[PDB]
Amino acid sequence: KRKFPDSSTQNSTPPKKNKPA
Amino acid sequence: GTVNWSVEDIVKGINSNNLESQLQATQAARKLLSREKQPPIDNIIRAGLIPKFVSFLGKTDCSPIQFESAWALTNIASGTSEQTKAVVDGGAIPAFISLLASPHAHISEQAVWALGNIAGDGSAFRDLVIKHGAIDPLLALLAVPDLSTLACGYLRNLTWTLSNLCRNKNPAPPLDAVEQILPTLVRLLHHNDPEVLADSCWAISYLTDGPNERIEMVVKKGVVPQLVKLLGATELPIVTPALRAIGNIVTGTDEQTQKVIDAGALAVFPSLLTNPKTNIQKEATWTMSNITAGRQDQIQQVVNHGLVPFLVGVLSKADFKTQKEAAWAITNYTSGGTVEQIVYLVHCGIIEPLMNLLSAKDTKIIQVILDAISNIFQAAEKLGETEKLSIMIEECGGLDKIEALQRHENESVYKASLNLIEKYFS
Repeated sequence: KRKFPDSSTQNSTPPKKNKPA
Repeated sequence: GTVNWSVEDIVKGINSNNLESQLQATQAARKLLSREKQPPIDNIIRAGLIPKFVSFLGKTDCSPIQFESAWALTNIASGTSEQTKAVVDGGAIPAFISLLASPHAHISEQAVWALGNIAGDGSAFRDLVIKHGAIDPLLALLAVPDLSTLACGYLRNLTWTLSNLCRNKNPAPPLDAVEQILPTLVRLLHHNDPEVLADSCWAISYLTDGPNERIEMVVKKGVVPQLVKLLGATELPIVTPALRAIGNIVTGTDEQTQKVIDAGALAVFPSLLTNPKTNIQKEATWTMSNITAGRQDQIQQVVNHGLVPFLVGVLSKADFKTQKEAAWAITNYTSGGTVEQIVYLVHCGIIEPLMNLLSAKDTKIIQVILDAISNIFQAAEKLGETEKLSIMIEECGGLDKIEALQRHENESVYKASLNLIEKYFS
């Protein structure tokens, strides 16, 4: 059984979003 | 109008003693900060404007300046960690939480969005948002009989912010906050909007990314069948997080894994293991490797679903990262499988692609493959067929590769290859 490391990326999409004009 | 003001003019307006002048200058800042080309975030911060924006969040009597300030701050908080920190340091968190109760939906929504950016920065700000009490009022916004009566954009932004409260590790989110959020996530996972589905899937994938006790809290809510259904979706933005969550779940106990199998997941893997997107193939093969690390009856379900030929396929041709995952799947299968299961594996054609991969530069995959070869020879010993296997490995060039591996920098490789040759090719 092989988990993702704790340093792994949970999502390639970044967590933050700007609100565009 | 309020377009293309200088930061100097914004400052002059915000420092006037005139609420309408302040509003116009805040709107001008909002427009500067929402321009795609290099919004001047650091200039706005250096001008000292964050505390003024934060105080404007409290002006219940001028909702337009609440909205403009909330938007400006949202876009500052969407930046680097140092820019998000400037927003937090200005007192924004409780002010935004107070705005969640606004009677104006566009303002509550802007507050949701800002808190999503703050929490998305990382574990510490996520946990700080939770400590200031954000979860109760966020979840109250979704306490309606039918989610379809909410505006679509509003619901999508709430779902995304909730997913950021579930995101990140070291540490993972507080256990009590997870238990508080999960029933709403389960409800969002049955909603009919593709973006809401994708993001509630991502949230579940975050929450199952950790020790088996976290997996258990999710699996106990009964979501595995819905995850398997989403795994079968046509939209890649849904399949991707659904597959990550399923894969995370099968890293857990044999019983957690069995819930995934029971729910019908394996029937989707012929498509996933041949999916045109390499990341889907890689994560589906990783998932299979964790299933073949299970009990013999789970290995047998892999067999029954016709998935061994698909594993042979990915071992034979796939992106190298996927091939590494396939090598793990084979080593696990051969470690835990019955003799009949290992014989079946050889009859499906595993030996040749397995040997062809010993010419790879990665040391860990060579170790994994040599362990699998050894496991297979150990199955052949119980049948007195070590010789037929040695012949098979010889006819496809594998003996040459093992010999060459004797002269390998790594110790484990050298030892395993030399043992194999001395024990079966001498």
